[PDB]
Amino acid sequence: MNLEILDLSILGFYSLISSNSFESIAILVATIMPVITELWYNYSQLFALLYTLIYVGAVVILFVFILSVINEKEEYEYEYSGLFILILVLLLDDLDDNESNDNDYNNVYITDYADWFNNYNESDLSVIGNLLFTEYALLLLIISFILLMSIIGLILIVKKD
Amino acid sequence: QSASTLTKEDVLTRSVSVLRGFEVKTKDIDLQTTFVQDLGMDSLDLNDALVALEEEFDVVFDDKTANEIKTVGEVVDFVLANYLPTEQSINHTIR
Amino acid sequence: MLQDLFNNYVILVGILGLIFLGVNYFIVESPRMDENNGNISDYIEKSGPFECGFSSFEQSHNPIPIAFILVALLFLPFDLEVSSMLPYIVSIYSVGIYGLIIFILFLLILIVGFIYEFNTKSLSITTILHKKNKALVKNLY
Amino acid sequence: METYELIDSDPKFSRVVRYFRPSDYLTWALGTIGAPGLMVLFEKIEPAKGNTFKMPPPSIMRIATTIGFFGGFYYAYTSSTKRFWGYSENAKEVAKDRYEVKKALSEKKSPYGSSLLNPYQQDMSARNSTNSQLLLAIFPWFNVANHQSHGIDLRKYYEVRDGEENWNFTLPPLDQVKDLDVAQYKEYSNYP
Amino acid sequence: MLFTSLLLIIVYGSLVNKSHLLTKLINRLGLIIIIYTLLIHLNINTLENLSIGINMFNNLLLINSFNNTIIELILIICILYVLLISFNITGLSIIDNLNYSKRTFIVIVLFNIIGLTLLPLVNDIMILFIIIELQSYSLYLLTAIFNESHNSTKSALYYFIVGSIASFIILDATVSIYDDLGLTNIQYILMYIDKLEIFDLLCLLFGLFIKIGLAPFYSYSITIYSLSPTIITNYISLMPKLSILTLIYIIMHYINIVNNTDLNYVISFLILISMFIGSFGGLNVIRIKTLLAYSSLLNVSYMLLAILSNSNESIIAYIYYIIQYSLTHINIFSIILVISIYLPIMNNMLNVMITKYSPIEYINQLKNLFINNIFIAIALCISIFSLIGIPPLTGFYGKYLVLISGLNNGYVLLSIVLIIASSISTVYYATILKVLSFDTLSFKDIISNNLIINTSPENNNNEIKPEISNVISYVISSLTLIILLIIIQYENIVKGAYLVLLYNWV
Amino acid sequence: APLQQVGRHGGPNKCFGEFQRVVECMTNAKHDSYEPCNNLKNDYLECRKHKVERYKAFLMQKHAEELGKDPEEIGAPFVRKRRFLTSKTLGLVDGDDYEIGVEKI
Amino acid sequence: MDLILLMLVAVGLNIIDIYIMIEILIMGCTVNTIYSASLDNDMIGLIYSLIQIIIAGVESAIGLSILVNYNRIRNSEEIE
Amino acid sequence: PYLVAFRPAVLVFFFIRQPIGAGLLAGGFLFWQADRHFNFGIRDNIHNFKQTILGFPTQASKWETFKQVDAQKRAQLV
Amino acid sequence: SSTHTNDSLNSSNYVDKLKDTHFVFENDKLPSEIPDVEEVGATTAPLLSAAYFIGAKCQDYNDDFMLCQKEAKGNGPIDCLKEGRRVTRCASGVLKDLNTHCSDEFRLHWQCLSFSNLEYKNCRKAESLLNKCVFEKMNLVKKIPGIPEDRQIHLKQNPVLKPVALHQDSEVAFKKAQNENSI
Ligand SMILES: CCCCCCCCCCCCCCCCCC(=O)OC[C@H](COP(=O)(O)OCCN)OC(=O)CCCCCCCCCCCCCCCCC
Ligand SMILES: CCCCCCCCCCCCCCCCCC(=O)OC[C@H](COP(=O)(O)OCCN)OC(=O)CCCCCCCCCCCCCCCCC
Ligand SMILES: CCCCCCCCCCCCCCCCCC(=O)OC[C@H](COP(=O)(O)OCCN)OC(=O)CCCCCCCCCCCCCCCCC
Repeated sequence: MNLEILDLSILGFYSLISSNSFESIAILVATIMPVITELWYNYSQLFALLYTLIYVGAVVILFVFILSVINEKEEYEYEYSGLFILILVLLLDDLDDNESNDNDYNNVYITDYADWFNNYNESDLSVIGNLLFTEYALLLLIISFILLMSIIGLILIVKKD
Repeated sequence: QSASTLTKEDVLTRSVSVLRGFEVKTKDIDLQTTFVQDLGMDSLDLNDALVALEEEFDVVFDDKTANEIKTVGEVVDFVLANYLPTEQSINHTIR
Repeated sequence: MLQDLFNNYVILVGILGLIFLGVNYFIVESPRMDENNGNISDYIEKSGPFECGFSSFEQSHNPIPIAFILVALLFLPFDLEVSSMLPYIVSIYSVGIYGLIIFILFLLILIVGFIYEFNTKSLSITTILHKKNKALVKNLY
Repeated sequence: METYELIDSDPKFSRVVRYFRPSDYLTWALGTIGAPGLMVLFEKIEPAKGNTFKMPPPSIMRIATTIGFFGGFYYAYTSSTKRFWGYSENAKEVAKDRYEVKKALSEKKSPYGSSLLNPYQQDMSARNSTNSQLLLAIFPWFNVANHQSHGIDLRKYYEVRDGEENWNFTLPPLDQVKDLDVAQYKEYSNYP
Repeated sequence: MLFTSLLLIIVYGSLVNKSHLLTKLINRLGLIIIIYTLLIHLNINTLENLSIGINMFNNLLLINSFNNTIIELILIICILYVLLISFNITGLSIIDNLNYSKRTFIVIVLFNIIGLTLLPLVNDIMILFIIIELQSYSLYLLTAIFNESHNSTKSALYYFIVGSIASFIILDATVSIYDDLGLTNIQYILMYIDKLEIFDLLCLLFGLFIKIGLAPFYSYSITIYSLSPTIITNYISLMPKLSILTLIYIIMHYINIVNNTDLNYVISFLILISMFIGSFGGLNVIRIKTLLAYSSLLNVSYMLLAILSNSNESIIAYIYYIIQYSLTHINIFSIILVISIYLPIMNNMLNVMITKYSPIEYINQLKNLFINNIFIAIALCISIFSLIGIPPLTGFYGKYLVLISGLNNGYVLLSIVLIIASSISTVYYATILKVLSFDTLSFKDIISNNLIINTSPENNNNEIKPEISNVISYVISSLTLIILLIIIQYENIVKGAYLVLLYNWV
Repeated sequence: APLQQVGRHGGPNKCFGEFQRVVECMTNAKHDSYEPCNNLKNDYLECRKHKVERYKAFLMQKHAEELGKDPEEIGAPFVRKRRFLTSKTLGLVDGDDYEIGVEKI
Repeated sequence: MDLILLMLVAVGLNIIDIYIMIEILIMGCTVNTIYSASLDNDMIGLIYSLIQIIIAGVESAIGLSILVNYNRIRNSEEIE
Repeated sequence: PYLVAFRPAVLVFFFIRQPIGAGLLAGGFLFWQADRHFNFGIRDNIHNFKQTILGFPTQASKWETFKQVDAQKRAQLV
Repeated sequence: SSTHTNDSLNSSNYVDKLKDTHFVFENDKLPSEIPDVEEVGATTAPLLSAAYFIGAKCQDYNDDFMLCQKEAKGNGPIDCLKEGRRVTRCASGVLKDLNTHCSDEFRLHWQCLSFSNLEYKNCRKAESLLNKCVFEKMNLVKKIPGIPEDRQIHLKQNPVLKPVALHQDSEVAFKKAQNENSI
């Protein structure tokens, strides 16, 4: 019983009914959490933790910006919607969940055959660091160049003087 | 966006409706209708009408204007010249 | 590496948190057993906000100026810098001297932004009010 | 197309600087003093403020010289690089390069020199640094490693050219020269 | 040279005291840096050596003769732009001090120049995403450099959101290609050009089409260019098109290997709509920068017809058109900044508000320029007649070469439409000329002691004081005569375009 | 030549060999056109997605359905729960059907 | 349900809600990259995935700063 | 793995706050789980209808191609 | 490295549930044209204890099998079946000898490894007794290639890293050999 379906259905229901900005940043948290958990199992545990390390810090900075901008607008603005139409919209979106139309690729399972040739076994993060600092060191240096531009960019935009 | 959308006829029409909710002497109100004589308003009755007119158009008469206004037409002229829409939040305009 | 034991712990932790709330909801005596002031949803004098005794203006959705907003924004580029050091942590030996130099040059670029922040004084707390002494001068004729 | 002999497709940083001609230092010096001169020239063309000439402050002159110092060196570095690539007349550089390589070969030493980088890193470093001088105007990147991917054959250093008979250099076979790929994989084919 | 000198300028600017004079002198330092960068690039990069194409930095970047020409153009046009902020444009402190107020002006420009030059050189989908964001972020910062301006910050907010969506589309296209093939290097992808979904590259072009204001995504570009200051609009409306169009030509060069007819029709459909909006859009407008934004959209459509054809004549057409349009773009905005000194001073109906950021904001503010400055008015007239396409100006040959590539490749519908669009756009082009000169004979016997230039004090009443500074006037004079006298050296310049090869060889 | 298809341990993965043979064929001077390398390109794409092999499995399953063959009679035995990879299923001589320990290795 | 542009309703009616939408959209591309890289056993795709996370974080900081200054300008009299 | 611990709390708090809204979502979730678990084939039919109406190669379309080939190959042999 | 794959057992059953993993068995043996071989029956701990003894005894067969793989040009699994069976029999012979000549010393070593996280540094006392017994009865010596003979870590007198908890059986056996063998 894939419980990931139920969690996404609940998340999608609140996306259509979210009114204030606080409910929107809560939607973002309710989006990263299914991504991290579904990454923690199945595909990649490494990037599930990397998503938590980086995006959670961004969420707090996002949240503290909301406290400086909320201006009573959505605390009294009315919304109409309707319970019946919201469920109908979510039901129709539930009907089609096939992102690809290659039936053979989606219905036939495959296996891999492991080999003992790799006596030197290390984590994927070490291999990423091996290539990032040697093969693609230019990308790493340009990324630091972009980070430098952001630091200068933030100061000039925000600082009054 | 932030600009007046009033007209002399609409302002006069709503000014008459507000003034007809009081115990004025005459229901025939035009630009030249005076508060003191035609409407029979005293000191406090006139100030009640002025504040009531403030609530309708979301404007605030200054002290000098309110202490010297005589006719309804002067009220209409003040509303046209000074009315502005209230500034909205950042989300209302750019979204 | 088997993580079935870990999964059971995570399940228990989630259930454990609900036990604390469930116990508190089922242990407290009913309002009728207490002074019987009714449900909390009606006791508005209790469910209202706390303002040290005196009620004040209700500013729940008013804007809140933040004097460290630039420090908050500068956190994100520096957080990415620290995160980008993770690949070098577990690959320090394999990259050898070449990766060490690349890792130093990576930090030598971000140190320019660190120097820029030091000179621009962008880390200081911003204040609306300023305290300046005024020299008293006499316009003698 | 004016083409000359290829010396080194990825010359080392020290090799490029050593092979500087007297004109290369001359262009380096002109770049160093040109940038302060341009600030003087710009003020003469149109003063920064007012209508009369005003010398730029010494603080501007100091930073302008530093900018010109790196600008002049980069220009000189590019000019010397083309001689290794063969895009420019390099008969002086060919003769000097051949003498150094033959001397290293006679000593059973690699002309490229010993390296701290393993076989993968030496190849990786060459890929990053090769032809990087084409973007030297955008951002710097230099060959500061002793790799073996220089786009030349050491066999061409065995043939004797004019003016080299008196060098009296004896050249052993390449398989007996240390720190060469053809003389490392003796026991294992995957380990040097 | 750029990267090393940028770091020195960043540290130096934060150390010295905050003043308008130091900022202007630092701007001149940035001018020297770009000039030194041009000299270094010309010393090592030649057209003949780069004809084959040379890989760099583990094949992440690939430079050829086609790419090298645009890089040289980018450096040259950036030099002419820095002259605006490195020297006086009007000679008046109340007007010129805006350019000297922000110290990070020269720093942000140097950041963007690095992005602009490297973008056509990208040879990997990973570095493509990195560089396109490096260029995009620098444009957002420059749009928001005047953080005390409500319109500047609003435009940057609009620019950030639209560009971020385009970046997502670009990232989504590259990720989809990686999923199909598993490769990130473009040359490796070219091995499977016949086995990957070629419409995924159309998704990549859609993201690039947004960043150049192509229809139907034109609306944000017109709004941003009109609200942004004239000194900022002059840069952000031209520089992104120099690099992205060059990259689009390379991508379309790879797409034409499989020659997907459906791909061409979709791009033709967008070009057709852009010519309609570009021509009819500017007919009813009152702002000069709004008019130029529609003019920018129309001219990009003309270049895209050459790009879509992607033949030998297209290389000649695109290289010539992009060079001459940039010179015309600089000349027009240079004149607009200068002529602000002839604005009358009030001493009111319509309650017109003019700010220091955009002193020239309406087309009718150019009235009586024929009387105020006859040489500047003719220089503007030559530039406008070039945009129209009147021969033998530079603009005619640009449209002449574009028509050659379009009709040779069978784009009969687009060629006829582009000529109808040219005639429609001539209406609003002629309106600028009408405002300048059509009332000269009635206002010749008029008195104007209330102009902005009249507020400038005299030195000694005997010095012949020029109304315009030496540098900006000389640039206008040089660019105007190059546009006018292109027939003298037209044959040799096209011969230079003959030698610009994109893997043609033989 | 940049590295592509690198395994999780720094070496070539399963499909690098297919990719390497494609590059060698395309960059070989003896070839006049890229037609001889077409078969090598299909193998590399088959290595990653196995789309043709999955299609072959689709036909075999569909063909057996019309013949009335039971899937459990011509298929391969499988276990869905890792804790039930018992020693009886593994065929051990004294194999029991009690569940195996998979909590902590 | 996607072709009728249903996602335009799921996005809230605030400027910061547009920012959240962009972060989710970019995050979807990164998840897809991790999905392809993990199946292929390709660390190059994981290098791409890490770059996309770092670059997207830079984009959020720049956009927030513009939005912070935009909100500052309206409440900038500060006469008190 | 954080959703594992969070899921009991959010689900309980969902029904406590919106019991009817949560019931419809949970009921819809369970219905499509029963359809897939009991092999009722409701979702498969919708997927087949979508592929047929949008021009996609369908399960029956792929099988018909095999039948045409099989008929052709058999005729060639005989 | 605990990265999830499609080639072996993953970290938890939740990964199996998301992947819908089927643990598939095959009931068919190798075809009769391929000669049958006796598979090695040693588990992880005995194999790690005898790793250097298999290498010393079967070095030429290990190299020949691996040289067959490289020279097969992608057809390694099929072509090198003959070379594979030589390694399996040679490796089995080493384990058979260890169970007939050094069973007490062999079992003491790999039971220490099971007691100490299968780390070589934590079972030096048991390994030294095993190494001495194998040399005196099989003429096989543990050797670590690429380093000088005296700089081998297993022969180091005072290692920096030592086991936290002593193995009592190893301690008793080591003392029984110190006093008796070295009088
Ligand atoms: C983790 C255990 C402890 C937390 C359990 C709390 C359960 C509440 C629902 C959790 C979020 C599920 C997904 C919904 C997205 C966010 C929508 C939201 O705004 O919160 C729902 C909450 C319900 O109250 P309601 O009145 O119905 O909504 C307002 C109607 N105008 O309306 C509210 O605004 C109240 C918000 C309270 C603070 C919630 C902050 C977000 C919590 C996220 C943590 C869990 C991560 C997501 C897990 C489920 C993913 C689908
Ligand atoms: C002998 C020399 C000949 C030289 C000229 C040759 C061309 C002649 C063209 C003839 C057609 C235009 C002349 C007649 C149009 C009159 C327009 C008009 O009367 O009103 C506009 C009309 C709406 O009507 P309304 O605004 O209510 O006016 C009151 C009418 N009783 O609005 C409409 O309904 C018009 C239809 C909607 C707009 C359609 C636009 C689609 C494209 C039209 C073609 C443009 C092609 C441009 C190609 C380059 C750009 C791509
Ligand atoms: C289980 C239910 C699942 C339902 C999934 C779809 C949800 C509802 C969406 C409405 C369907 C429209 C989209 C259909 C797919 C896109 C069109 C397409 O690709 O063609 C498919 C359809 C049949 O294709 P067919 O020829 O039979 O087979 C292909 C052979 N090569 O060819 C068609 O004729 C489809 C209809 C397309 C023509 C009408 C739409 C275009 C004209 C109106 C445009 C309105 C919007 C304009 C927006 C323009 C923006 C630039």
